Amino acid sequence: EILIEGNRTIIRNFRELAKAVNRDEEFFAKYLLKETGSAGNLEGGRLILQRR
Repeated sequence: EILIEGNRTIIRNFRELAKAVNRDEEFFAKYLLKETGSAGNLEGGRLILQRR
């Protein structure tokens, strides 16, 4: 599910992500970041959050 290396973590949240895509999947992963604050990454199928 969630994996962290160095300072960036990728999450295989594709399920939600799929729904998200219809509503801007890209945008969603950003959300994860929004929630945290540090930095975020979005991929068409997986959501990634980058901690502080």
